[PDB]
Amino acid sequence: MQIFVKTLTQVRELVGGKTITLEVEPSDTIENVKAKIQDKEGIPPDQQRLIFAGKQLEDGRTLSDYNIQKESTLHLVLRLRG
Repeated sequence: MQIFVKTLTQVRELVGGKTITLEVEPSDTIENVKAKIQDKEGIPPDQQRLIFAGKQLEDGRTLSDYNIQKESTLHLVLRLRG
């Protein structure tokens, strides 16, 4: 099962960038997914937030809990911890 991850349109419109493809499973947690993004892009999961269908995803839940299926697109955004 592959899913797509990209930044917001307005971010891409200004600075560009690519859509990342992740090899995932239905039972993968959101923290699993952020780690795969970390492995790919080096971005710390603590500063990552994922969005599907407008709503924020929480770490303990699985992809199947949010009905994220094959070829779904998630949006990735920054969250600074301070």
